[PDB]
Amino acid sequence: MKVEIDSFSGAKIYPGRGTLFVRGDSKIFRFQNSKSASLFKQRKNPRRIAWTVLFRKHHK
Amino acid sequence: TLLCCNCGTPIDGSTGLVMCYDCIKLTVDITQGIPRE
Amino acid sequence: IIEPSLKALASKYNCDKSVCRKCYARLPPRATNCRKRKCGHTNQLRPKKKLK
Amino acid sequence: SGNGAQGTKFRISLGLPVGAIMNCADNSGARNLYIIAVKGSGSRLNRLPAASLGDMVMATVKKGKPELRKKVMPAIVVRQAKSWRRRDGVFLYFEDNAGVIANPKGEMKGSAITGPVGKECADLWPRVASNSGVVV
Amino acid sequence: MATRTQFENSNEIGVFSKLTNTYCLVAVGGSENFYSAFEAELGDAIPIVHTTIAGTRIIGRMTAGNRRGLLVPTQTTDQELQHLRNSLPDSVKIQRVEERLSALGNVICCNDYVALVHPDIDRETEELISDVLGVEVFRQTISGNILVGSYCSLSNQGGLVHPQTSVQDQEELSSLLQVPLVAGTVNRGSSVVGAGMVVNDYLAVTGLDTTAPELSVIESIFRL
RNA sequence: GCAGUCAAGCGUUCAUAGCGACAUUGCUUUUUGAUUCUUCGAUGUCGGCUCUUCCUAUCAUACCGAAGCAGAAUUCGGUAAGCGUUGGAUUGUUCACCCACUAAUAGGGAACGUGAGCUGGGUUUAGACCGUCGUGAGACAGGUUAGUUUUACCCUACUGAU
Ligand SMILES: [Zn+2]
Ligand SMILES: [Zn+2]
Repeated sequence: MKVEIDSFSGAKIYPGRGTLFVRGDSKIFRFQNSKSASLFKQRKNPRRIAWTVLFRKHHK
Repeated sequence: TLLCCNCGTPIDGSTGLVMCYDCIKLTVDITQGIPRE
Repeated sequence: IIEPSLKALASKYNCDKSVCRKCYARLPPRATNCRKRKCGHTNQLRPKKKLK
Repeated sequence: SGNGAQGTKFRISLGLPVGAIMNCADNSGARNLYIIAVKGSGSRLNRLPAASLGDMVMATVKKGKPELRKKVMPAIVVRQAKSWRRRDGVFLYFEDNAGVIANPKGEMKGSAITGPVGKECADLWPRVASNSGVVV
Repeated sequence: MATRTQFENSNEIGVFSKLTNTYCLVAVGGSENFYSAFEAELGDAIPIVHTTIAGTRIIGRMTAGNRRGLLVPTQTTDQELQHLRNSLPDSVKIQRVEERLSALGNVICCNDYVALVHPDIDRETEELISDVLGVEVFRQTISGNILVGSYCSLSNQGGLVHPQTSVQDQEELSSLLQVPLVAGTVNRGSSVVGAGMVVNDYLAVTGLDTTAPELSVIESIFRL
């Protein structure tokens, strides 16, 4: 049993939960929930979304 | 530079082709399913 | 191995039979009528074809 | 299912029914595929049949190489956008419904497949797996 | 020599097997007939491993290996890695690559010395190929078909390509790989030779429809 | 439309493995014809959507029998109606034809099931156009186009509730 990480939020994803997405260039995206899933489809950048790990790590 | 892969001896072209012309003429048929009278 | 005696023994049960013309019921070779009600106990029988 | 299919596939959410137009992913010169019917389909009143990943369908070509089109041919899907579920619980979905031309025995027509391909089709049709570079 | 078999009812052996000069791989799908066709002409110096990487039976295309290394995709799990590591000699190093082209056996046509490879592979992946397998790489194509490990079967003794390969292409590739080639087919016209069969130094395995005209070429090109 | 008896004769020579004369008896109302018996101080008249049930003269499925039934594949036949019997192009269409899947894409009935259940494409009012007929008004079961589809709160039935 292995655990994954969301590509948008950097949340640990346990087995059973969330969708996955394979883009035309084959780069694969995992989404812990519809929130990150839809913020990805709206072309938002995680570095501007306050509650994400990328934001919090750039802001230190 | 291939072999006829049915009989073997006919070295044919790589324009994109299959077993020897005699082999497709005698063995293979694509007009079945019709009466000739 | 064939054992033609056992072949003739086998023929007693699967080949040495008659068949009714109407109901297609198998019957003994020494029959006089068919033994099934729905046909009519018909005296119109025929033998089974073994060869050909 | 055994129109040259190796094993038995688990069930996948029926994404693309008849009337659907899915891209083509091979180098056969076809640029789309209009599904008309499905193999292994079930018959229920007013239920139009449907095709899932890995399934084999009957298709028509609507764009490309006019020696191909105006005739029916078998096709095999390799991507769908409807989110299905693998038995490890995860859901997944591509961004485009896409298929491939083939013969009724499972052999492909082209020589390579652009884009990714589903595990659930590659395990089932080996010739597809041979002509594929990316499997998920 | 060349045996003939079927995995379940398929005449495509390179899809479900991966044969090297020191180990072999098979898919767990029954058919003791299919397993005996490997166990028969082999010694216990070549260990066979029944595995299914990424929950798949398509191992020969999803892997590419040599006699000193094995490359596997990022989709196979630690359980499978460990069943491989506990069952394969320690003379090889296994590495779970982390790149896009998951079908390694279609994009790599490798042997002990040389490796044809797909063009668009990462430069940090080709260097890992050289590192692990201990091989020099070449990245062009077969004859326009960029799936080298599927449209070209290859050994150190011999090599085989598909029947669209120009003679200039054959001369060029035979010069680069330093092994003679020849452009035939297998399983009655199947251009996909890298998958329709599998070969070693002293062994080949094809499908039951691999006829004698094809077996003759297979036993002429690969024995030498 | 279906069945049974005579079956010339065709069916490698081998009257029923099978197909078919001459006829002959005779069935069903699921077909036309005929009657005018019921409705002319309202039985709402085509088809389709929906939904249920029944029949068997079985398309498939199950089990058997026979075949110029080696196997495979088919045909015929017996019980058998438990379960199922499609998606679509054109057409108002029933009917039909064609494409495709399918185990199969069998036939039929219930006031030619079913309009206070729907729809209203058609037929079947008045408007209007063409063609033919007619001196003319006007006719055509000929073609085309537009054209209001009502009520349940009662009794019973049914579904559920006291
Ligand atoms: Zn030939
Ligand atoms: Zn009888």
